[PDB]
Amino acid sequence: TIAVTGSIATDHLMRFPGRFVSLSFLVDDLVMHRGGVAGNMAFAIGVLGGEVALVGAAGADFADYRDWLKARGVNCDHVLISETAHTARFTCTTDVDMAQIASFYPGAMSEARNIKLADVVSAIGKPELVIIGANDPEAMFLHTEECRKLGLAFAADPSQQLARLSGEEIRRLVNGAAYLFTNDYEWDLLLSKTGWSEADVMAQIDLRVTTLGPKGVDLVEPDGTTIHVGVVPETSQTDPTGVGDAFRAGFLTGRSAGLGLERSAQLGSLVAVLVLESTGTQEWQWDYEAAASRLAGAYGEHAAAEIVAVL
Amino acid sequence: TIAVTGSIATDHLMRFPGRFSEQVSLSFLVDDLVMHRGGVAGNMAFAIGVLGGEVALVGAAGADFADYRDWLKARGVNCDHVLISETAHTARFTCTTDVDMAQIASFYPGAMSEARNIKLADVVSAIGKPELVIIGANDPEAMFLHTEECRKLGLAFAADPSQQLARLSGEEIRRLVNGAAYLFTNDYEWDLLLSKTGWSEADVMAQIDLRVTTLGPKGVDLVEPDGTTIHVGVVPETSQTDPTGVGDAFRAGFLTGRSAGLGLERSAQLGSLVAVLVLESTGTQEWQWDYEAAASRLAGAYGEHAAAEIVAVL
Ligand SMILES: NC(=O)c1cn([C@@H]2O[C@H](CO)[C@@H](O)[C@H]2O)c2ncnc(N)c12
Ligand SMILES: NC(=O)c1cn([C@@H]2O[C@H](CO)[C@@H](O)[C@H]2O)c2ncnc(N)c12
Ligand code: NA
Ligand code: NA
Repeated sequence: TIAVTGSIATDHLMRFPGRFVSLSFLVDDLVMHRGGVAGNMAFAIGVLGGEVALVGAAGADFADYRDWLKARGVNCDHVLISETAHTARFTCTTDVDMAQIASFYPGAMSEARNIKLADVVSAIGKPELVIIGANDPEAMFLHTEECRKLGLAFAADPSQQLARLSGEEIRRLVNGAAYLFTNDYEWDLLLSKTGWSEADVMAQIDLRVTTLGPKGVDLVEPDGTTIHVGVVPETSQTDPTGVGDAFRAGFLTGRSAGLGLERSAQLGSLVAVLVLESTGTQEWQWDYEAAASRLAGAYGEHAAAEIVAVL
Repeated sequence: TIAVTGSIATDHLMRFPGRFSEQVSLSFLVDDLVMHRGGVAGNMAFAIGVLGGEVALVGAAGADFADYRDWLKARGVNCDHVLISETAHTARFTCTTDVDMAQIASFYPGAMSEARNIKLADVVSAIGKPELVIIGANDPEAMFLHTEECRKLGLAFAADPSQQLARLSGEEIRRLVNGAAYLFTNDYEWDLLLSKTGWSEADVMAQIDLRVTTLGPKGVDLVEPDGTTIHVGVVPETSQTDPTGVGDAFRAGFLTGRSAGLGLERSAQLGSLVAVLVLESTGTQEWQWDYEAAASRLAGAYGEHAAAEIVAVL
């Protein structure tokens, strides 16, 4: 079972038909969707048939979201429901170039620091992997300390909170990680803020995964072995929100089904492009045949057959 | 009766405890998020009603408007002529304000776009000819059609395009100005209006009865076509919090003063008071009217005579 920690949110997503003080953008689309990094990854892992538990804090409004997730197989037992605060809110405007200007209001997310992974362990067993996703900062640290304490394997996934964290806090999130997930800009920011070199980082983790936007993804091992996977090319780009989360979910679902690194990253790339081609982060659909087809088109029929075999 | 046309909205207002000046992929971690009644026509109707004026709100909202409607009617606002869309939701304004009161916002029109289906002749028939029609930021075609109708039916109007000025072409702007009893803008909007229209300052003043140009912390200018200029400094703030709706508040206070028979300077002084009260609250309609506090801050800024004269007509 994969335990996903991180934000649970409502995403308010708008489209500006232009290209990015007193800035006002006239937007021509406004939709509200289920969101949060842990929401998104738990949803995708559940849709692809993995065993997954969502671990984070939401508000009393979470009931409908809860049903949505449970219908896809997500265990939400260990979602903390705040007595007073509302579920976090992400407000984002995306332009023609897929550039984005956003605000994030934590709300109930800040109470995630009150969750003890020991309860989840006691309730479902030791997880195969804990994803330490963008969350209340103290929660991210405490979750990581607990994984180290209880000997749980974890993925450091501090994407959107990296800008908000100090160098020392980042360094405390990385050591011992089975995986480090970031995008290339975040990778450079992590090196800068931590002062670590590339080699210093790779000495502390089992694998670095660096997404590269349209240039795909690198999976880098501490001995320098590098797998580069190009994207599943898009046909109808619409909103980039949640593409990183989808990639991580697909990749980790593939790993949990026993696929190798390259095959797992190819599955991740497929889920990523499906989210890119949807507005909300959890609005994509899983279609076995469409999946087989686009995997084959990008990566070859053998790769596609192997991937769809484990789903 | 003052007829207020323009946007009706829900405002989603957030505070960034930083500076946008310091900043493709911008994310602001905000420490406040509140949802409030909004839209320029909503805001000006609300303020005019709170100050005791006769006012009708004329614009388009969604089926969710019922609570808002009650809110406005309890303050004296006639909402009979709000058009409720069968399908669209009330417009949504989403705004993040930084420490310096700078702002980054998105506006989703929704039902606002149906305002072009409103005919001021119906409102005239139902309440009589308005004393003044405020042509506030709205669906662009609605702004044009409302202005054409005011000219047709001989209604006195205020050109108040503010936030839509950036979205309108020069020709559309020129069509909104001619014949206006008032032109309201801020100083940046005034420069943009001259640029996009190509008009000179004199070309504009030849077509309107009065220019009102707000200047942020530098107060407001009221300029007549013969160059007569009244400068009114602000009521100085004590607790700056969110600038949303400060312009609407000033316009409401000023026009309520004019409707109560005050002169230009006294009306602008009342406007300045309502403006600072909104500056000092988060939502645009969250301010409170306190007779004594009003008298006091008017006197502090403008002198005891001005304050007594203003509070007399309220
Ligand atoms: N841009 C931000 O600051 C954030 C956006 N999200 C979520 O990240 C998801 C996309 O990965 C969206 O569904 C959002 O809810 C966040 N989650 C946690 N912390 C944050 N600072 C953000
Ligand atoms: N920034 C924008 O583009 C707009 C903001 N508002 C409203 O303007 C009010 C403040 O004057 C707020 O209550 C908003 O609902 C608007 N109303 C009409 N048109 C617009 N383009 C805007
Ligand atoms: Na998306
Ligand atoms: Na305000």
